[PDB]
Amino acid sequence: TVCEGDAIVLTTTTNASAYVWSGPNGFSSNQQSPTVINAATVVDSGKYSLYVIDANGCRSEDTSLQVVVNPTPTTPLIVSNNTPICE
Amino acid sequence: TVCEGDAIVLTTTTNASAYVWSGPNGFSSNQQSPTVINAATVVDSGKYSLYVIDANGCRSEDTSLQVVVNPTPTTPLIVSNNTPICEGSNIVLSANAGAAGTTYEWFNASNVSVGTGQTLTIVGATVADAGDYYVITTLNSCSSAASSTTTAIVDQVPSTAAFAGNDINLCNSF
Repeated sequence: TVCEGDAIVLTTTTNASAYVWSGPNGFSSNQQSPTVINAATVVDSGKYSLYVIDANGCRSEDTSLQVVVNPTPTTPLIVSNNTPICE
Repeated sequence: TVCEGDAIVLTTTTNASAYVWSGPNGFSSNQQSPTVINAATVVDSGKYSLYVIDANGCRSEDTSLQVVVNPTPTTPLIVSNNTPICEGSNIVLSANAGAAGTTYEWFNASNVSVGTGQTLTIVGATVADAGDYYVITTLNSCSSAASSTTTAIVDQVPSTAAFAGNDINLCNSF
């Protein structure tokens, strides 16, 4: 779970002959450590998945990670300004 | 259905050996979750389709999604500016007519609503009603950029009384 504008990092720790990653915004990678989304936005929310190809070419089961990106609040306005006052 | 400038997200939920997506602006993808159109425009309107290739290479039937992008209204103009008024008078500002169905909302200098319609009337206006006004044009849940800012002028009745000097009395002079 990250705030909008922060980075989304999805990497794995196991060894593989190949990795296969897939996600919500067309995210795709084949490396132990995929390119990081440096300034994530709300479209990056969702389910990401990864399965590992071993040394002899076999494909283990699908696992997953859920990513949540919290939207930036809007810029506030100061509306009331009871400013012209005496000490 | 989205407003122009918003994002179009077309993803599926089923598993596949491959996906095939196609759409109106040359849109194409083979992933469960295609790259999102982050700021869609009117050319993105239309019929999008997707069919799924299974594990053994067979192709299921075509299904579809209709996407509608509502255009941004034009930036409104303030045309009439009955602004040079004395306190107690009404301020009358009026926006140019837009597309049929256009909703007009007026905003104060402080960015708060002051009323709706092509013509904004502030009745019994006072000095606090003087200053910046702008117009927002709304259509089909889309809103355009604010109009050029105009200003109301509310004059105060001054406290100074008229006063002439004393009488002039002349001998043989015009």
